[PDB]
Amino acid sequence: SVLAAANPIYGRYDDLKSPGDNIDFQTTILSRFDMIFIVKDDHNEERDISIANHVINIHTGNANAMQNQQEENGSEISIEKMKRYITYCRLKCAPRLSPQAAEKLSSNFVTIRKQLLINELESTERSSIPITIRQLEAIIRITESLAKLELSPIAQERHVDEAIRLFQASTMDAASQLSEIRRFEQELKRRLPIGWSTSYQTLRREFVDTHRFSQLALDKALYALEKHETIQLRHQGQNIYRSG
Amino acid sequence: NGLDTNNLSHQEQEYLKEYCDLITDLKSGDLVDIDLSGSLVPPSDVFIDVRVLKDAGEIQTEYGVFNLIKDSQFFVRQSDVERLIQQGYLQKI
Amino acid sequence: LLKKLVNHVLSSGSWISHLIKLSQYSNIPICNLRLDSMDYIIDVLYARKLKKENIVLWWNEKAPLPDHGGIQNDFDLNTSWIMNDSEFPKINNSGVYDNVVLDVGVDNLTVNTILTSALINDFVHDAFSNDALNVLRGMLKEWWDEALKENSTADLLVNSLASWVQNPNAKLFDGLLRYHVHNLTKKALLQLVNEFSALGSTIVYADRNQILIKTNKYSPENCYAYSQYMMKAVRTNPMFSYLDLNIKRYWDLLIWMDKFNFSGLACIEIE
Amino acid sequence: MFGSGNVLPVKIQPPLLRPLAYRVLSRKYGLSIKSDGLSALAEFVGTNIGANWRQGPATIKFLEQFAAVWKQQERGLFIDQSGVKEVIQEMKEREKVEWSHEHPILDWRDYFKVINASQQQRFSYNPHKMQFIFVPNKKQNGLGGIAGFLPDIEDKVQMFLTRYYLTNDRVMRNENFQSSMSITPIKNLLGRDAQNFLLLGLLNKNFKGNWSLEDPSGSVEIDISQTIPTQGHYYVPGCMVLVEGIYYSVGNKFHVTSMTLPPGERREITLETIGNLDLLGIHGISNNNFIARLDKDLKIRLHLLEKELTDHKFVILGANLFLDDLKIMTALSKILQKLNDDPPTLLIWQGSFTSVPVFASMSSRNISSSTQFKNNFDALATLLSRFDNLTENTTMIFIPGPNDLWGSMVSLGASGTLPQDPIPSAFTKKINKVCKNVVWSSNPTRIAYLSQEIVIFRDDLSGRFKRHRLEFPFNLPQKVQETRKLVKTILDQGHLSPFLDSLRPISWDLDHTLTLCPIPSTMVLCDTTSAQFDLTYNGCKVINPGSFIHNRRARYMEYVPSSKKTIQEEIYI
Repeated sequence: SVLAAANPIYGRYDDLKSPGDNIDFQTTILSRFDMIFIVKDDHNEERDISIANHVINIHTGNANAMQNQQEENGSEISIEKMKRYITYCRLKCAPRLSPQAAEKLSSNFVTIRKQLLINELESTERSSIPITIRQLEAIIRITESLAKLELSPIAQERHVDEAIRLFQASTMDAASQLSEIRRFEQELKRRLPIGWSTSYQTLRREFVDTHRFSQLALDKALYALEKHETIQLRHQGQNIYRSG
Repeated sequence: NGLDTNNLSHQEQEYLKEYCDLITDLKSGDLVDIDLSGSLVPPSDVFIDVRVLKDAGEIQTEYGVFNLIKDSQFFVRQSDVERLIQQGYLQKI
Repeated sequence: LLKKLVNHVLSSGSWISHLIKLSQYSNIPICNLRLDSMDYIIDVLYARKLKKENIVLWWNEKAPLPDHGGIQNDFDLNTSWIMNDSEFPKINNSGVYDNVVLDVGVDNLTVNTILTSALINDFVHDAFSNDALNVLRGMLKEWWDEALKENSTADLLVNSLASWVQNPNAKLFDGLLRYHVHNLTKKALLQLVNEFSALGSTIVYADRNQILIKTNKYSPENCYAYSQYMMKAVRTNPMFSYLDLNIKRYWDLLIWMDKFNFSGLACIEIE
Repeated sequence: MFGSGNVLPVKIQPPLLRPLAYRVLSRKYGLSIKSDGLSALAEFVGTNIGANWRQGPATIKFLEQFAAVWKQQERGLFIDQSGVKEVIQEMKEREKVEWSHEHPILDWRDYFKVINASQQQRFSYNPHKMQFIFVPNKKQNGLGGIAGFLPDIEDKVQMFLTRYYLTNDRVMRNENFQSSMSITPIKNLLGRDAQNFLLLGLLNKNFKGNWSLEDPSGSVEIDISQTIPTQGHYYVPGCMVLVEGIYYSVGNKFHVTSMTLPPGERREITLETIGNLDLLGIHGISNNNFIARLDKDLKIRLHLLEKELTDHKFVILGANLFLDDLKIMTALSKILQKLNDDPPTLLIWQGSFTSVPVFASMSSRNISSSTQFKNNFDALATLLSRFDNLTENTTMIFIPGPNDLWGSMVSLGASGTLPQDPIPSAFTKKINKVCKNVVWSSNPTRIAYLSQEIVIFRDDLSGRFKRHRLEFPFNLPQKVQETRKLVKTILDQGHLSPFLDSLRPISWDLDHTLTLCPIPSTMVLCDTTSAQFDLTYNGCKVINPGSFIHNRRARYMEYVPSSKKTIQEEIYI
């Protein structure tokens, strides 16, 4: 089992830069890898202060006290016990899949491949992070390992949704990284004022059925105004509200 | 139970309940000096040291009144606290 | 209590004459109008102009909710958001200030906001009907023009419209109307901040009445004419021509946290 | 009751009861005895026997009966003084039944109870455990600010999936799907091009504005061009419907051939599926380790004594009665005089008690609207002081209307949170100084009258159902037809108000009250937008008075539960 660590080709992973430029790996080696965990630094003040306090407690020696107390609490186990448990779980349990789990697994795989269509539509170039049938085998192996934690010979659906959550957190999160945009932004900032809301059906009938723009331009630019935090979404995603 | 309801069926629940009424009917009437749901271990040690696991308040026994202060030691007969050992509130030898 | 009885007995006549003067302009019967609640005459004169302009009333008597075709009393997150949220965003800037910090009282802020709605804007689901607001804007222009002829009835209407809008007891309390006025009041206050900042004056605190600003001067004896020039220049502005801005206090050296925590040195009048 | 004891009681002590404590029940039956329970047992043996407690076999037989009764309930391995009190009260009831068996000649107040929406026990379904599981109430746990009106943030997520798996169980239990087709989860549909499938889906309008079906595995867009709906039903967003049709993979759409609701199941079928759980808690209360079981012989005995008591009547007024109107006041005085001729068992009073919503006004000189509410309740207490028979012999139940003080303070008379809390106690204290037994309950009210479970609900159902009904391109008295459509829709959902959260919100912690997975024997929907009716369907009785006034007439009901019969009586005002 291979565990590799890497940096991008550029010095740090840049969200402004395209994901193709950061990765000069071939698509073969990412097809062979099962969790492609792309990690970033968002510089959140809560996260910075929490990591600062944690590393301070590590350096002062108080983390030795907290882990020694939490081992006797019973929520953590040491290196030797976990090592022997790894050996016992590999030497005792090798699970199969329930028939109801296969429907969820195949359905999630065709769902994320249909999402890969949407991911590779507008960019028009091939993505550097591919989702293939070997990734379905990867999610199968994640489900069987999740059954192998508790010596369960049957990988039930409860393990299946956690496997789907892990794959969405790693690989789907990694893979998700002209006049229409500016003209939409000007028309929508003039169209609805500050502090008023508009339903999505109104924008669909007046900006797609009018063929003012495309539907993909609308779907991209609503997200673009969402991340700018001047226009947000409210009421179960059915209202577009200008925060101002 | 002589001396978790999710897994059983309703028919298994009524089977277990009516079997409980049968085994509490067995020790009544005749065979009453013994207890049928009692300990199957022989009483080879008439007196034992007993340690309290959990706090269970003030209880009574045959002719005296016992306490269940957590982590305390009794030097008492096996038959007086044998049922309480079976409940698990007392546990030693 | 006997003093109160004699006071009402000897003060009934001026109240009766004020009912006659109210009924002369209001075109309402003297028995049917409520003097004690000024919103009734506002509602009926408003609804008269609505019916003149061929648009359906939402006149509802025994509920603060409007009619809206009888499909009211159904929950919606839109009407709950625009009817629940009442919050005025204060602009607070803490610190110590050595400039001559000016206190201006803003009066008729709601009236100057709703009257100049055609100048602030220079299919929406949460928007009030535009033609009814044009009706109200023209009606308030008529009321303000009649108020300059010292009609005390029209003065009472233009001073009571701001309480009529906020009141659910009135017949035409529409949450979309109140949210329209409140959002426009936010926009007008932010534009007043931008207009005071365009004259080289940074605000300290902004509210519905009290606004504290920081000037460029150091002493009020050099700052009085500049303050008069600033307030006449903002009275010159087309978006703010019905705003009663009056100076309340001159602050020389000020410490600011919020309106409830301030200390410093001040003078009311320059001498 | 008990057998008569000739000699006077004495206060015997836990000393000298020591041989007569551990041998008789703690060894013969295996029940540990605490000190307070032993003291209560000594007191009760003293009061039962007197001086012959040392040589009396009745003490030994009563302790054997005590151990036996503690073995049928199994409320604990120990013996509690409060537990001794409950067993003693149940024994008093038990030997009252046995004395009635000895000479054919209980009380209805011993078993009748009122349950608000806040007091109802919580149940949740789990298809990983494949059955129900009870949740203890968190109102006692934690701070009262945390406990009251602050549900957990996951419960909004869990609410509609809990309703989904309940509906899935109720449709899987029916004979039609144990036959015709089978239900496929929605997430499996995308990929199956041009194949016929039958679904159960939460009907929804998505962000795009199109119609969609949703399950915990996902959602799909549908179109309703080719539907042939089942006549006799109502379809609103928020319905969980059975949808038969063909999926197409071209535009990710589902073409629906036919749509219907899942078929209902009777009450006794639901109770035998669950295994006779005492959901209301007619016998004790359900704990974490042990769940409370409704006894079959107890249910048969309550049904027998329910059939014995035939003179009990339930007088139901028409809803939406305004305390500020003088004509309503006069009509209420006349109909309460007619009820003063013969006092009933319960007088459930309901409706919007004031005509205008109570809001924070800006008239400080005048009395406030809440002060008007308090004065109206004081005038109601003044009228109730004139009639001694109702305040002496008849308990009353108060159901909030849509326009009452407590819920519509911020809703301003509109639709608000669905479990509307009872009227505040500080605003109506004089009523509590007039009535002997008055219960102010929530808007969904679950009253247990002997073996009968009754649900009281006040909501304008038919207007919202007609306003947001599903309109179709392809699509006998009228009031009766709409009545059957409403009752069949409400009973087929197994829910009081099957609308979406945008249409009418539900407070998250208390949805099991509004969930009607146990179908009650008789419930009273109170809908002023619909006419008065009385029907039975699927072993349930649904009755409705509507408004209080209908063309100068005050309308009320006399419902007897013994023969399950309602007489509709109007009073010409």
